Amino acid sequence: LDLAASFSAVLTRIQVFVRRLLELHVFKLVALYTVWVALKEVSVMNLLLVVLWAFALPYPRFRPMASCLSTVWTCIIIVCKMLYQLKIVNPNCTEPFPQPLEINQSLLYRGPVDPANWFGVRKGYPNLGYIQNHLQILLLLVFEAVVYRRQEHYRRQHRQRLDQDLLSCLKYFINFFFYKFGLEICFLMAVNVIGQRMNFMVILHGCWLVAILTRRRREAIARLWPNYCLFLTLFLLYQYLLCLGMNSALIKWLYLPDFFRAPNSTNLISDFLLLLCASQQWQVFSAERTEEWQRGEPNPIPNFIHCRSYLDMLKVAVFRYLFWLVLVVVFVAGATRISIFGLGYLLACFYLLLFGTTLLQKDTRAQLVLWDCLILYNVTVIISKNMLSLLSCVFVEQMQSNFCWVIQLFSLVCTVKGYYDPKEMMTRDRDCLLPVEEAGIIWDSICFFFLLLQRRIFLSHYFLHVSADLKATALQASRGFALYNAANLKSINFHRQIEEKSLAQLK
Ligand SMILES: CCCCCCCCCCCCCCCCCC(=O)OC[C@H](COP(=O)(O)OC[C@H](N)C(=O)O)OC(=O)CCCCCCCCCCCCCCCCC
Ligand SMILES: CCCCCCCCCCCCCCCCC[C@@H](O)O[C@H](CO[C@H](O)CCCCCCCCCCCCCCC)COP(=O)(O)OCC[N+](C)(C)C
Repeated sequence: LDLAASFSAVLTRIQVFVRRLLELHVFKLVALYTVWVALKEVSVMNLLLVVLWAFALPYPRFRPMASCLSTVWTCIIIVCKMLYQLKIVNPNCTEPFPQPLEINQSLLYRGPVDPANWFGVRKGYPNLGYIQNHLQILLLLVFEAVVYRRQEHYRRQHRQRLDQDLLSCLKYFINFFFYKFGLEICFLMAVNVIGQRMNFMVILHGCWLVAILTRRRREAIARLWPNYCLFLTLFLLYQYLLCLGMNSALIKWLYLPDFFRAPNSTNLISDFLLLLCASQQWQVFSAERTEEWQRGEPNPIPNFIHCRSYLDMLKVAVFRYLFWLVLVVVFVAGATRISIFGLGYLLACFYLLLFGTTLLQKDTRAQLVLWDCLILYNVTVIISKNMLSLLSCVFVEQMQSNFCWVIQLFSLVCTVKGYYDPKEMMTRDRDCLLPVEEAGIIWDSICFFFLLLQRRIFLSHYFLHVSADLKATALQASRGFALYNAANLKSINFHRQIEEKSLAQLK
């Protein structure tokens, strides 16, 4: 029974660790699922719930009452939906003759609505699965309460060690992965929403992201973070209100409310994720975890290169052999997407490949200057692609069959589903050969991720010791040459002796 006892002990340890996982994620799941349902089913009640949650995430003091109100509102919604499911209600559609004009199925005119249009209409056909979503939300809230109660019961009843082993470093990252990486993660979330939407709203996001980048010292970020969080929550609320209540495609492009085409609300969830990260990062950014906190001698562990441990080998791989991987990724991103923006990628890759050694020899100042130049170019191309996404709506009307070179040059094509689709235009041959697989964003984003990671490496002391090693190698090269000459001389003497002996034997 010793094996059974060991399994029971492992299960108890896993359960003890869990409560900790539930504290960070339980909150993330409750904020995320309600917003997902609210965007899935637009409603006035959903709008109120979303607004309350949106305010709750950036500010902690509003969390208690918001959590209290969540279950009340969800119970109210469930009860009122079951009440209106009895269909005891028993309830102008004037089509235009010839300002917005359309011919296909709409919602104002071409369909009968039992309320007016400005409020979401709820009717339960199945009457069982049509109210399941709110029930699931209530169940999740109950689970969260149960978790808190269990924690209360366990309250009443019942880093410097990183470098020794790889498992210790793994534990440290699991504990504080977000502590030192939150800023980069929220930057990546911003580019994620920008790539996903390709609307006018994400143009606003990108302009604000460049404003964040240009103040690259972290104290300016400290000054400007609360304003960004307030802007983000107000913007999300505004977008939800706009969703609830001239070519058709162009109208779609700008985020606006049209009965015939309604801007997708599923995409918004991605924007919400960005706010969550920013809000979470902000509390950490403010908190610093100061209650934990977990050139003579600023480098306690200079000797990664020697490699006495497994973690040392992984460390040297990260701090020494990742710059060239960055260069390879830059080249791949430039070459795979044949638009004229990867030509800049190719040129940058060539120059960096040629001068990487002397760049590493340089002090951090010029290195970060050039690296910031590269990152700025990358974000510029991503913003330019999102801006030229406007040439996806007023595209068929003009660009096709005229100014074809323009489209081939900048690789104009739509990648979002909120338009017609790729791989259909080629059916008609308008003598333009639309590049369908060409335009994309994932490679630019991944290059952005690698650039930020390398920039972080440059700031770290570890690179500084590696640079010292590079200086030493640059000094040695001449001695290496002389040793090579000595080896060649020894070999040639050996061969001469063997040949002479053979000739003597022949004689
Ligand atoms: C099926 C699909 C699978 C897909 C898998 C994908 C896997 C992706 C993995 C991505 C890993 C990315 C690792 C990034 C590590 C960044 C390290 C880094 O930036 O360190 C730098 C920082 C420096 O400290 P600071 O507090 O900033 O210093 C104060 C500052 N300088 C000041 O003056 O104010 O912080 C530090 O110095 C901390 C140093 C930590 C060293 C940790 C080394 C980790 C090595 C990881 C190796 C991974 C190997 C994986 C092998 C897999 C094989 C199958
Ligand atoms: C290598 C940069 C890659 C990203 C940007 C360009 C990508 C394509 C072209 C790549 C050419 C690389 C070879 C040219 C390198 C010149 C040397 C480089 O180090 O210049 C440094 C920095 O020069 C700049 O990086 C010039 C970069 C040229 C391209 C800038 C592109 C920026 C984004 C917008 C592009 C818009 C194109 C047009 C759109 C309509 C200056 O060195 P240093 O004297 O030690 O530092 C001075 C710091 N000061 C100024 C504060 C005193």
